[PDB]
Amino acid sequence: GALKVGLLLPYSGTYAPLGEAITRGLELYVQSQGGKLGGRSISFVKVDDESAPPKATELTTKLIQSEKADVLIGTVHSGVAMAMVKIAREDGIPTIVPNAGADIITRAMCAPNVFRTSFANGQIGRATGDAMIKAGLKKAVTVTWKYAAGEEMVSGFKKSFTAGKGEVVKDITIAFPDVEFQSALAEIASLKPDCVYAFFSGGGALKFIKDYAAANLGIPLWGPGFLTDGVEAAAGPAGDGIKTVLHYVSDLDNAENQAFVKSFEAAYKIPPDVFAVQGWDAGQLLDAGVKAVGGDVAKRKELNAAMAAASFASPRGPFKLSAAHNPVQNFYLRELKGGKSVNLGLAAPAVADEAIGCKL
Repeated sequence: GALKVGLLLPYSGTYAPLGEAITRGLELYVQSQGGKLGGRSISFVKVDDESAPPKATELTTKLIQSEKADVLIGTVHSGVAMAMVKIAREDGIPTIVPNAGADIITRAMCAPNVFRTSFANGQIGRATGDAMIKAGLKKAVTVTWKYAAGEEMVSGFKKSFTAGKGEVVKDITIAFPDVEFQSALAEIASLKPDCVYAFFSGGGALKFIKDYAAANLGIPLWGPGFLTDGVEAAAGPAGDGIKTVLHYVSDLDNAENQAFVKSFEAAYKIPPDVFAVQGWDAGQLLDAGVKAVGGDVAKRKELNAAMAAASFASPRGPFKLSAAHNPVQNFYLRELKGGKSVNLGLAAPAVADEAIGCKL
């Protein structure tokens, strides 16, 4: 029969476009392989997590127990993902996290069956802060949503910004997923920083970019690249000049990216963003696992071990995992210019997240 791949993703709410992009990346990859992974037909069982941590346990249990998924792929929101991984790590089902950056997933919750194709929150925050110090910035205000991902990406940023002798004069938070930003912008003006570090993503990021530009602050905006990915065209001139750090830029010139961008644009009529890349690579990682067991997914231990050792070309570059199963990959400095992010050069080379707490 078909291999049942459970997809726990946001198909509604604020992160619906990210769930859509990840699903597109994964489906496009399966199509690129003639509709199979490791010889097996694929059936996607798509469960909407609503980016709602209170539902995460029950939805994960539905996928593992009631739907009898063979593989679990999810999710976007770090709070949902940490609850999902808490169950999945005890069950043993092969599990791939295609976005959620929660630090714990490849730290204390690391497990032989849990893999990530995206990033860790603290690591990307650190890379962004270090790029800002290298740029000569000294006095930051941070603004983000009040949940794990925002807290962790701000924490990483603050560590590298303050190690570089910068000062963070205020951390402003907004309830998730509220998009009333004007009072935060007035506070930012009053604090007179030399930069702002922001984490938002999806339509909330678009609104933030628009509102920030309309405030006429004369202060440069920075963030992890989630702040701009997927919203570049709609942001228009308000986006121009925003600086970000991310593990993907659409202009990367390698063969895998060129073919992927062409295939994705032909299918969906927009460029792929980082979320689509992360879904595509979840497909490549699963393919590696299923091929190594000749399609026999009953061989879970062997399938998971093969994924741990996998390496393949990603649209990013060479893909490989650390011992804790997080990607080891470049982070690029980018600027939004002309309705797309362009590569300004390498911000961080490919180094393994410290993985403190990951035992075995």
